[PDB]
Amino acid sequence: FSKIVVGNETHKSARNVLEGFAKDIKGKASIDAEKHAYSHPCARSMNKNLFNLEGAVCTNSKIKGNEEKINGAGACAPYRRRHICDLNLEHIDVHNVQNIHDLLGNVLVTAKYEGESIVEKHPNRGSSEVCTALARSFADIGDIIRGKDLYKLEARLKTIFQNIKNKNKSPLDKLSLEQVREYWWALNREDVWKALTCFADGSEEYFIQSSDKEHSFSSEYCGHEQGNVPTNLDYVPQFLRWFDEWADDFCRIKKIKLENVKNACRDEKKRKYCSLNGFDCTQTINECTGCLVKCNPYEIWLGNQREAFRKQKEKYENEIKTYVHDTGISNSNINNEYYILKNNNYETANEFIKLLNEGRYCNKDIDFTNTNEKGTFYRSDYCQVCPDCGVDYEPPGDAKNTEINVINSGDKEGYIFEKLSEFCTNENNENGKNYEQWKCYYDNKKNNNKCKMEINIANSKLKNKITSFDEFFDFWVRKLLIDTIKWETELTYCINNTDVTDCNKCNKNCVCFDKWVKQKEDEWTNIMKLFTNKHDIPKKYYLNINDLFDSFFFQVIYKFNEGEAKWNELKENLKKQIASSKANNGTKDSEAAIKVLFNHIKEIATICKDNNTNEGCDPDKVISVKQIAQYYKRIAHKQLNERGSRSALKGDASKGVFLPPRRQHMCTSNLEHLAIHSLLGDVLLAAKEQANFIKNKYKRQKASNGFKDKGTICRAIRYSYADLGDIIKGTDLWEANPGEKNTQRRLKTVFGIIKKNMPGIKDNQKYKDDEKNNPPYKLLREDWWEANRDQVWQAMKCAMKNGITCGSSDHTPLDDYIPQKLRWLTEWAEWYCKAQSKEYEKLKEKCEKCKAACKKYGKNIKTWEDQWKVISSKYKELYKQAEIYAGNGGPGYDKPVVDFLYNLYLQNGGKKGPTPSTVYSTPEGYIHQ
Repeated sequence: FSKIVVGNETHKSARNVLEGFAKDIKGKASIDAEKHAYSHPCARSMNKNLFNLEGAVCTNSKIKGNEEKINGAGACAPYRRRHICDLNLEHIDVHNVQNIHDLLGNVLVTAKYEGESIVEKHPNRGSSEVCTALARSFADIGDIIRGKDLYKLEARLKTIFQNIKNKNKSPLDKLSLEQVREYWWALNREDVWKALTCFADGSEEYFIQSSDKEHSFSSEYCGHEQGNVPTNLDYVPQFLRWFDEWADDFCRIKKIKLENVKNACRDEKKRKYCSLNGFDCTQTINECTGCLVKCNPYEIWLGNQREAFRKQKEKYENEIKTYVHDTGISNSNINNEYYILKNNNYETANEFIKLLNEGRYCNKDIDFTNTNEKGTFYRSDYCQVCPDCGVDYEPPGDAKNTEINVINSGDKEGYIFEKLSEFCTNENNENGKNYEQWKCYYDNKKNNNKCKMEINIANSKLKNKITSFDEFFDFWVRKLLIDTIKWETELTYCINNTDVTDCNKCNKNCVCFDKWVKQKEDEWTNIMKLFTNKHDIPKKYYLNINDLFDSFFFQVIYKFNEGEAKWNELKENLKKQIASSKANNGTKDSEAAIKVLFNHIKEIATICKDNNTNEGCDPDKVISVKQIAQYYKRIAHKQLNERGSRSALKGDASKGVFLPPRRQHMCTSNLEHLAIHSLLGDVLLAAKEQANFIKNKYKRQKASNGFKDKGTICRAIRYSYADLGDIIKGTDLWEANPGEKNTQRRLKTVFGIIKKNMPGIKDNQKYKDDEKNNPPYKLLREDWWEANRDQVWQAMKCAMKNGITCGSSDHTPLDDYIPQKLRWLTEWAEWYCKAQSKEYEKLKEKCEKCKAACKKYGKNIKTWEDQWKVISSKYKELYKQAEIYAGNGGPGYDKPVVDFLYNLYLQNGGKKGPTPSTVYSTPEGYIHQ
């Protein structure tokens, strides 16, 4: 080795300035810590190298210190952080670690293995890059140890340090726990460093760019044999270091991906001049698919990095306010060992970014302050549509001459929602910029098939466009595949449990998506109207293009390994159908592949909307019971994706305590009237019948004279739906009833049958608890419901479509997630209010005779109030149980009710304790909003 590589021609060198500034705090830390001088892991990433071309992780569930707020507080973790050989740290027990040397044993061992992993995986040497990575790792090791790591072990480590602190009070009795941890680290930095650098070439030296003229180098093997740690990064706040490491990954990856794109799109040799969408421009009038295959994930990757960058930039400013202005409390329960850089004028994110720009890999066409058009974020000049030049029709009589409505998403930038705009905003702008109206003169006897634009709303500056129908079709399909990926990819954020606060942005995005899906289904139908007269599409317009769909999209499925198993299921379903075509050139294969793609995208739109309902959006402040229900639903969704498969459990019916008065009249006779399919059939039947029963109960009470309150009927339908789901799940309150018992008897019978007969679930260890569940088959039934609950709701609203509508025209109520005891308390309170109102008016309508009526009134009201007192008492006890668990961190730190109330409590002001009374601390908590 002993070579000179990895560029780095210029200075500024943010790593080195931050590494240097830290020397003064290091010196301080060294002295005060001395005052107290007295006192396989890689298996998880064994096959992962450090330089894989992946973006940063901006996930709130993994990274601490990212406010659930919209558009800010980012601290996106680097690839390396995610792959640290820390399984041996996870296995640290409080019981086992007693001594300061026990901590060192575990840390030093981890450092030796981490060291080997980092150096062995690097195709480098001849540069400081390998030891730079070790220094970055060293600092994260210290952050983990010290409890300052943004990325249950932390609690164990704190417990261990508390035990050390408590066992050896002197001299540590003068210290906070944080000081004890910091000093332990400071005292042993050298041993940890030496362990980390054990695996190194002699030619490797840790290097600091103190200035463009002053160059400081460590001893042979990056200081392994040196009397000091050559690096001060551990002191550098993790947020700052992550921002710097992030820039190196961005710099490096962008350059690699960009070179791959350039080869894919343009080459003077052989006159290759490809467009963004996979077309050969200025060609003679196949190969350019490769341009599309690489531009698509490239643009997406840059968009994700753009967001990561911007969110971190905002966090920088927030950190500055916290420690630079330092007003009032200013988040005092933290130890950053002083911002310091305030006096080096790094109060402005832009000053910091200029410093950061000269990282290892951007140090030479990247400018991180260039937020203008065509900045580092903008996609290659090559990833654009060629404007009809590189280096311009007549109806066959009455032969299927039809005009199709076309929504053209266009090509501009990422963020499909904003791109669509108008379309997403409303139906009023369907005749807007993205609307195209095409008249396709398509014959099945002649090949003189052309499509013309009737109107241009985005093409108004262009000559009227006329194109061949087969190309038209190709374009339409090509865009559907591209748009599919972009919608699905961008909405991945919304699908995967977006905490509890970002409702308005996803609600708007999910609704646009579904409108878009319906629009595409209609476009598909309108295209098929030209061919369904025969159901034999001439080969020119049949497959040939849809066939080549696997030329792209499939070639990107493995790249976008974000959907994991779900994308594997899609690929398999489409693969089977396309394989049919490959084996047989013609056979209704095209239509089938498109139907598969639509069923997939429709399912996502349903899932998206259902996890972002209108009732879950915001109207200490009061948080609605519906917002917590949305939370539990998001959990159920995630659990199903991990446990089983929606495709495995979703059926198709075309193929197969004081009890509320509504429940007292619920139908269990649907059973008296593809095991999952047979079950779905029986359920949908019950759903429609009960909805019809309720309508009739209140049809007789629809005289529009004191009967104008639509809420009675809406609520009855929603409560019935929720109770039905609980029956299906098999988790209810109503026992000792033959109707209910027979229902549960058959329900446990069918699910056992489902487990044994149906595929996939036939043999999953995940589900091999049903025979020992309480109730039996609880797990499978809950997942079945999660998979089939929308179909059930749809049946009920269909039954009621010609009656009084119930809230929103779309989405499904979250009421099946709200625990039944809480649903019944709410219902009874409303029932009592109505019952009491009726007695009141009779009394007022009714001198001695009114006094007698008053006594009768009081008896009826009292009866209802006493029943209420009993249930409200139970509420209070379950609420207190939630406080009891919360005071110890929560459950494991009516129980589902308790679990529900626990999360509601915390959202409304309670705190996860190792008297914050709020709105839901009382049974009356639903009254004053």
